[PDB]
Amino acid sequence: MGKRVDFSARTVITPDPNLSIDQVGVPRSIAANMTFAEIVTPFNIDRLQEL
Amino acid sequence: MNAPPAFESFLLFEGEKKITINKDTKVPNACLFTINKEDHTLGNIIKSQLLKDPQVLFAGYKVPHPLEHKIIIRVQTTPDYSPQEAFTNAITDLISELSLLEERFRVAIKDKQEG
Amino acid sequence: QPMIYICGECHTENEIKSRDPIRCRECGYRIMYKKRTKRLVVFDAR
Amino acid sequence: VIFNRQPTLHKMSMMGHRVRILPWSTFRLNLSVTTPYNADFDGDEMNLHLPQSLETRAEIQELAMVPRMIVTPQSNRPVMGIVQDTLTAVRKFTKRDVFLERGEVMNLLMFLSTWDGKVPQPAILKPRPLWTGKQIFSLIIPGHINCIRTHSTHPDDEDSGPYKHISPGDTKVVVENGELIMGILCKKSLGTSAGSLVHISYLEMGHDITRLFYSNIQTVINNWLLIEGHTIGIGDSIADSKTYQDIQNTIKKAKQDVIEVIEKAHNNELEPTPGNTLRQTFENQVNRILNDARDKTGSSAQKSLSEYNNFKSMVVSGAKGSKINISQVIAVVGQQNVEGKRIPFGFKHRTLPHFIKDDYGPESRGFVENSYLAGLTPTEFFFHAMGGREGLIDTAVKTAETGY
Amino acid sequence: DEITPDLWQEACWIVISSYFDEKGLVRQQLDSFDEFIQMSVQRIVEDAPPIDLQAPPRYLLKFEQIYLSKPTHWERDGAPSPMMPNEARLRNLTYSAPLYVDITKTVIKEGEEQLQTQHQKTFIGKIPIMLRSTYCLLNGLTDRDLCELNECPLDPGGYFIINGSEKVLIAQEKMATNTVYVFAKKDSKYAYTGECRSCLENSSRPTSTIWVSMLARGAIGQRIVATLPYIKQEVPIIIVFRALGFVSDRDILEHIIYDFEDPEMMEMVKPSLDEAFVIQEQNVALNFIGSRGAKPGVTKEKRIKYAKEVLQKEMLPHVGVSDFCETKKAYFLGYMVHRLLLAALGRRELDDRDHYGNKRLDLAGPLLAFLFRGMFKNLLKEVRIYAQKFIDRGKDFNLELAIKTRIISDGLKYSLATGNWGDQKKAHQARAGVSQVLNRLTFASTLSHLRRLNSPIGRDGKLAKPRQLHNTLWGMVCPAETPEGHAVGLVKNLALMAYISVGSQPSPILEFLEEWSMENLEEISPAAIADATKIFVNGCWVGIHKDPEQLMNTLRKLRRQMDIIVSEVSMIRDIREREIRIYTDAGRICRPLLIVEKQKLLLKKRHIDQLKEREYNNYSWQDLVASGVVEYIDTLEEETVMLAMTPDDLQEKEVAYCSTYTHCEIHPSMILGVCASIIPFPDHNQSPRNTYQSAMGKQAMGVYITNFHVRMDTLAHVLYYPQKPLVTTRSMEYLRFRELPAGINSIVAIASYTGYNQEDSVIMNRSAVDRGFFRSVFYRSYKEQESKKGFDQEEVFEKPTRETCQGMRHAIYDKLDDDGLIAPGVRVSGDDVIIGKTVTLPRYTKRDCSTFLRTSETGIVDQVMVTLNQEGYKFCKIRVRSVRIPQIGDKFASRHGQKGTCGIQYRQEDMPFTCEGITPDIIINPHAIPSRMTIGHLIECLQGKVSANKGEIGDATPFNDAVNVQKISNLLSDYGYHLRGNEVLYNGFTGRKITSQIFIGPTYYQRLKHMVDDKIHSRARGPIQILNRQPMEGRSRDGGLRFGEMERDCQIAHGAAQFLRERLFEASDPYQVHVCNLCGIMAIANTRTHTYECRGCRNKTQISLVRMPYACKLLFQELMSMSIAPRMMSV
Amino acid sequence: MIIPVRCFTCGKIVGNKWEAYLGLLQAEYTEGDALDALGLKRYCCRRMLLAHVDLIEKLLNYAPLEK
Amino acid sequence: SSVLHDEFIAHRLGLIPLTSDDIVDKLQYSRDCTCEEFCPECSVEFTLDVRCNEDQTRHVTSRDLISNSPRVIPVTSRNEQDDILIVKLRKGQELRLRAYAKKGFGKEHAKWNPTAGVAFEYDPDNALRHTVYPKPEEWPKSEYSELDEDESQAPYDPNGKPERFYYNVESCGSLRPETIVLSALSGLKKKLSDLQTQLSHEIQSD
RNA sequence: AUCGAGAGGA
Ligand SMILES: [Mg+2]
Ligand SMILES: [Zn+2]
Ligand SMILES: [Zn+2]
Ligand SMILES: [Zn+2]
Ligand SMILES: [Zn+2]
Repeated sequence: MGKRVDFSARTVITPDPNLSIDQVGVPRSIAANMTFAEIVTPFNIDRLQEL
Repeated sequence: MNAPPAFESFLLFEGEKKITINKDTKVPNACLFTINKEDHTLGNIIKSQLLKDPQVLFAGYKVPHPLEHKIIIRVQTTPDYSPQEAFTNAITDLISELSLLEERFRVAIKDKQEG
Repeated sequence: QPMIYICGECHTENEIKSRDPIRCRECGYRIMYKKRTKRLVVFDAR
Repeated sequence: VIFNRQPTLHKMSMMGHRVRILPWSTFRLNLSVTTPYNADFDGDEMNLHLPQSLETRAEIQELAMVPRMIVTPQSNRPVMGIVQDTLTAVRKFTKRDVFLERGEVMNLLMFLSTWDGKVPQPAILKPRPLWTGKQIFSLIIPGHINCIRTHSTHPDDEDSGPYKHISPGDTKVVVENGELIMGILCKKSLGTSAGSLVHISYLEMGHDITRLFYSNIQTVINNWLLIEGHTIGIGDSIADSKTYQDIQNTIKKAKQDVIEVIEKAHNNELEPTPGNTLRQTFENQVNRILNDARDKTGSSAQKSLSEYNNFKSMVVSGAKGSKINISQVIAVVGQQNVEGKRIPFGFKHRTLPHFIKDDYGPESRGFVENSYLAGLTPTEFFFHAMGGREGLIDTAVKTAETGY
Repeated sequence: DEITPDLWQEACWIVISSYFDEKGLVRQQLDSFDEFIQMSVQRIVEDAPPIDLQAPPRYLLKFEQIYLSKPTHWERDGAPSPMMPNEARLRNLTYSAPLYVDITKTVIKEGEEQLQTQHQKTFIGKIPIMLRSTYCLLNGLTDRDLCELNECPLDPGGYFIINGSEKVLIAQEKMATNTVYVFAKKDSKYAYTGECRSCLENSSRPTSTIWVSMLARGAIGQRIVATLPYIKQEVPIIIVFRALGFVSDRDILEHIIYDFEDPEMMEMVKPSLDEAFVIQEQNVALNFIGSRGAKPGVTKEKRIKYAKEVLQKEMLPHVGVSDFCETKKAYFLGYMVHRLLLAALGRRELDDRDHYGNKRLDLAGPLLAFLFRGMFKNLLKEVRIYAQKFIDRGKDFNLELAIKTRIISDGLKYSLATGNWGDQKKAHQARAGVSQVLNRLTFASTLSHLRRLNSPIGRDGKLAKPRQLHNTLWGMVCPAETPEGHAVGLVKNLALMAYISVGSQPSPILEFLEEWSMENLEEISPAAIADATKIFVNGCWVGIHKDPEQLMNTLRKLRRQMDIIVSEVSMIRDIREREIRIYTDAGRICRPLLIVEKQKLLLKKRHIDQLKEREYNNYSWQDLVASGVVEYIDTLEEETVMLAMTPDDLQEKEVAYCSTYTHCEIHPSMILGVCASIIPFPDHNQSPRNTYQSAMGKQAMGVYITNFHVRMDTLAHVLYYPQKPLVTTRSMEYLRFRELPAGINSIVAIASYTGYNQEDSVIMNRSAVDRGFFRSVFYRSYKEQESKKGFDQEEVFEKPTRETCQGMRHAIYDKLDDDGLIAPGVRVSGDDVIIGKTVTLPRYTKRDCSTFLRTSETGIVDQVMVTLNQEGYKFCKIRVRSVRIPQIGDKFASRHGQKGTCGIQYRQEDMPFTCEGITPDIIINPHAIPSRMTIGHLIECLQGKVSANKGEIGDATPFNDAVNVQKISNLLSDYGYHLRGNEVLYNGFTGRKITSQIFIGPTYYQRLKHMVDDKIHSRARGPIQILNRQPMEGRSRDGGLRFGEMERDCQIAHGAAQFLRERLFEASDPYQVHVCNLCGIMAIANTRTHTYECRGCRNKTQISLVRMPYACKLLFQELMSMSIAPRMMSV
Repeated sequence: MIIPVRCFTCGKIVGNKWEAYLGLLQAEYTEGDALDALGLKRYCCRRMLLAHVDLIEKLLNYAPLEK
Repeated sequence: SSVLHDEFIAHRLGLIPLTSDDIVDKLQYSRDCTCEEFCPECSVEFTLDVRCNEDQTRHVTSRDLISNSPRVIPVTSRNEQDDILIVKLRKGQELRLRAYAKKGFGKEHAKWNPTAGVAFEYDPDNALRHTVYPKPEEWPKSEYSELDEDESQAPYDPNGKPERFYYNVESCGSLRPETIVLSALSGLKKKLSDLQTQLSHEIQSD
């Protein structure tokens, strides 16, 4: 019913008046640790090769 | 862990432009100047000098995020004038004002030390 | 190679090899400290 | 990403957010979206979950995104509203005597995302061009929504007499065609209640426009508050000598009243009321006297406040605090209760060894006749600690039963 | 002669300082341990019975004397050397001293062939020693001597060092013993129950509880019963009285009812008599008791013997366990019945379970005594078996080999090391939470942990009554300091002048009462008890008296003269009920108070004069107590005391409140504890705020101890620039907060500036932080040891190599030396190696077992220590040093519950500034004040502005009428500032004035241990658990975050089924099984050869692949383990 | 543990004033007059000198690691 | 061997002001220097070598910071105010280090901030009403005020603008206060000149 | 590494 999961992060929260309500400000280390598996296509072949 | 180096507020990254001009399409004769690695120190003076130009209809600036190190200055002028020309004249006027202020402060210091 | 240690009680510089009980030769004290490395560590005065 | 805070009580405790990468090592949140999470920044931590497929990403983007989460099905009202600084500041900003200069107005218009680039005609053209705070909030307000509200300080006998549509106090919020025609905005107009501007924006305009409305209120109002400023200090906790004398006279009269009731009970001149024993009737009379004293002193303190008082500012806007807090800071802290009754005789017929036996007076049984600025006496301090311990125990013991 | 009011604030605090010069803050711990070593161990050894063993020759083996030497340590060569506590901390030794016992073995065979052989100083065990106790090597040492030994002179002691770990014994609350308590349970068969947990003076058995209850109404009337120990059936009280030799009903009611003119008591006891008339003689009553027992002897003889033994030993041991005590036991049981009837008749109040006069604090001494009794009994048992197996062969034996000293040593060591208070075998019946690891995060945390009390009611219990702040905690327990989590009200803290009594023998008091006109209980006739006053001593009714008033006067005079009655003896006269209860036992929390004459203090000005020159004429606190000017009053004697809050209460007033006071407070601020005594103006805050600060002063950074350079603590935070508060209370002078402060005075502005301080957050000055503002250093110690446990496998510190080591990570080992240990001064990043350890195998003949850094730390090695542990293999400790500069997300707090994280940091040009260019160090939001009502924060800010402008330290002592806000404002207006602490500030970005004048000034802020860098964590396909293939738990394990049941429910409400499946299936534990389409049970798949078959159905074609969580496969297999057939049917 | 170099607020140097401050205090100056003699006029720098606890003097009571 | 760890000493050395009057304009930023890590054109070498052999505590002060450049020295060491205290040493303790000083400003770190307070004020009498005192009588008068004591604030000036700004620039020691002001004006003017150069490139590139 | 206990945070 509940379990531990991958691709999760946790840290202290902080105010930021300059984010929209639907935005979350994320550290670069959390974002560098966490990844999203994006499928390659001719639409994104160049960008994904760059990455 | 996540602390940016303190020089990133002042130093331009390679391939990053100091200033970028983008035409504002909402109203005519308006431009957005995105200036990188500057802050309220130049934004406030440039804005306030632009407000002294009667051919300037709008002059404002913002630091979109304090953790980021750029400013955006929006300038709208009258149709016979240009926001780029207004921005240039504002910088020229600020430079002349500061040169005069520096020379007069040198004179005042000389008077104070002498008598 | 020598790995000279300092005594916690007598502050004596004495060499001790591996597979040797940790004993100061001057007073027999059982707690020893390593000396500061010779490597070059740099500090930004910030 | 899904952004979550524990305990995850309702569906608004896990909402979808768009990632914005920023320098330091904390999760940075907008301040309106803190009320749904029940989150404050006193060391709270939150969990970020990254969906790992286009299908889950589309699911979260079309179901759980924060703008889609503005109105809750629990109570058919907004779940997030305008909050502390932005609410105190929008209250101060939409007052009738807020006049902005040309440079200030341009500074604020820099922070409107939904601005058409047209400077509005100032409300005052001569002797000097001045815009009003309502005139700029009208630019913040989206679409052509129409809304009627009333500021918290709206007198109840104003809608009957004349001046109903021209309010002397600038209460009676009226937004027409997306312009704040009149009124001071506050919790009642921008909070999480039903029929507020944020609710009507979400119902008439979409969730995207409402998202921008939240963001624009926050940015514009915070950058104006950089000019106006908001604070609080000792001067806001102080009252004039007349108010202090009135409060002390009220407390002295109340203590004499309680002494009279005690003397009546001691002489058997007190007869019980239906449905209660004599002890309970005496307790009811004493508690009524002391509650009356507390309310009268609180009213005295409240009327003593100026328009510049920052407690009154935050209470009026609804940003934080209540009139009882002002009364306790200025007038009197009041009766301390343990299990809904006065301080019990924990010693033998005594609340403390500093009192005589069988002393049902107000100070013996836990009436704090001082304010927080005046400072509590040692017995008032201990009784107040007892009353506060009751709240701590309640907070720490209700959680297991409610969660189960 | 009299101390006038204008001098009082000095005099009282002078008195208070003298107290803390005499006692300290951990006096209860040291006195408890000292009494345990001086008295309790000897009493336990002597109270054990001599073990008489014989086949013939016989041996008694009587233990007669104990000797506890100083703490020593035995090396492998065996040389005893004096061991210092710091050496114990560094080497992971146990700071214990050897206990030797004198044994006397006399041979007695026949023919008067007697000869005694005495073994002087037989090593019986090792006892861990509390630091700074009398038997500690740091006892009586000067500060220079302690510094010579690398000890902090401010270290209070009061703790043990077990295996290098500092362990502190928490005082445990318990109901007092030998006292009758009449309660009434609403949901029970009994209307009223009078219990008495009885325990003999020198403990040898547990508390034997006896109950005397009344059956709830609905045969004819209310029957009184008695639930005796070791008997599983209620017994009528009349049966018990007859079993004690009182058969006549007149005698029984003489013992129960002392006033025969009272028919109410009579008719309420009559049902019990009517129920017991068939039994009318002692032997029959004893037979009835034995029959109702759980071991009913078939023959009435052994039934009667068992009943005799129960009624003589288990029933009311405190009254006396010898024979011929039936009269005293009958009188006491009659008193229990009398108390029950008084409660049932409404003539007495039910006793309050929460009254601290009814409680006792089980301190280090009496707790170690419980352990020592159990352990010495086990030791004597083992000696009995060992000696028996030898004398059965008819030959002598060596007691030195009979005494296996590991019982006492390992028992005390284990119990103090783990906290499980009891035998190691009974690890579940044992009660944990005793003996916790001493908190060394800040000096306040250490002091509070050493003054910590515990109510073992159980955190699971949701009844608020034991958690409530009782009235009787006044002066004994801090009203504020308590954890706000699940242990609200259960974990408590001593008030500053609170002293837990250590215990004393009632012998001199009883002897004086004998010499005085008291009449013993066996010599009187019951008819005298009516008008006379009972006298109880430690719960035992010892006699009666005729003039209780002048008896109390005599006893109070005796105690105030330091005569036969010692200071800690409590003497309560209940007047309405004529008892006089005297208590000398341990665990009674009490506090000192100023005695009051007719309406005057006995503390004259001469005492203050002699106290002022305390350092010359050696006139101390004890001379103040001996002068009869001060008195220790316990919670139970406070009920009979009339206190004056201040000597101003003793003034004659227009309407006198009392005019008959008996005592006075030394100062009311002493009701607070260690951490609440740091709050300035706590009487101007809401009490929850004071509790939250009392909890948060313990996470504040500072200098936790002066000798931190030599300690190898696992975690330690030291602030670069600790400051004493500008605004302080007069109690911190004794907490030593001025010598080891835990914060910095920050120019704080309460303002709304940019919105980055909203909702309990702060804006800090980046320029101040650059200048060392709230900078700290974090010290982390790693321990390692190379074990040569056997020739099969041995570990060793040596620089590993890629060619010989097998489990060698890709991280580089170049930072290590040939000894395998990194050197100090080497900068080490996350995942780096600090100790190169290799273990011999049964990548050949040695595997890598190196110690890495705790990941994502990035410190510098502070120092490396090498020594030998107790058994004597090489042992290393490496302290790594990491500078923590405050940043966004770090938690800060004032002393008023005002906590918050750093929202953003602005440079000095970006912060708002006053006309004189002062920028705030911190900006906090005004919205944190109104709901919280932390007016103490504002008054402290204003007082701090005055203090900084005046060059003084503000006095924020709680109850001080010489300091109010108007005085502080008038003072501040003299320094050219707005009297209310406001200033015109300018916007740092634009330089324009802020329309609203901001409230700014110095406030003492604290940096708390909770830094964001120790909390930030992320995961993307890391390690998984072995049992269920799900992410690990924790940052340290690189674990994943729990998507719990409530998250599942939230996403169900959202309707996000694919996200729910991603979180609960695909991001946790994806798995595949092969199922038989016929029986639905997991089949056998062989994907390499592609052969799938179900052994059950004997098919190999109808198999199906099923994608299920691994936890669900594990569940189904654990169900098949239970003979359940969960058949996953795919059709 | 040791007197800071700069004032945290303004950045004025206070590191060279601790010893002079102590010498003025033993010269029977009041703390306020001593702070006035050293030229600490802003209450931030007065905070720095007035609230400082010289812990280094206690850390120097322990013998060093090497003789 | 001192009781303060290495980063403590380093941080403490960074905050010692060094006389920068004529040398700061000549030195280059190490970013701009075409040398290796260091050279005399972009940096100044300091050496410190102290050992407490005597029985009294040795005060390692800024006077012990020995420089290779005579022009760039600790301010207190310049030829009264005592020397800044780096660390106190006990007999047998020793501190030997080698520092390099660089060119920077307060945006990067407060140690490169030359000011010990910048008092800035305008409109001492609240004539523009940029502040709104709830009780103007309660507030003290500015040192630059020109009002009789009965008058609390100046009459409101509707046509007024902020002019006449009052400054008190206090120097930490590195630069002279007038050198701070002159260098500030020059630096602001060069910021604007560089901005105008980049502006011209952006305008002409379009 | 596991298990337990304890201390904490929200
Ligand atoms: Mg929180
Ligand atoms: Zn040695
Ligand atoms: Zn099958
Ligand atoms: Zn300063
Ligand atoms: Zn160079």
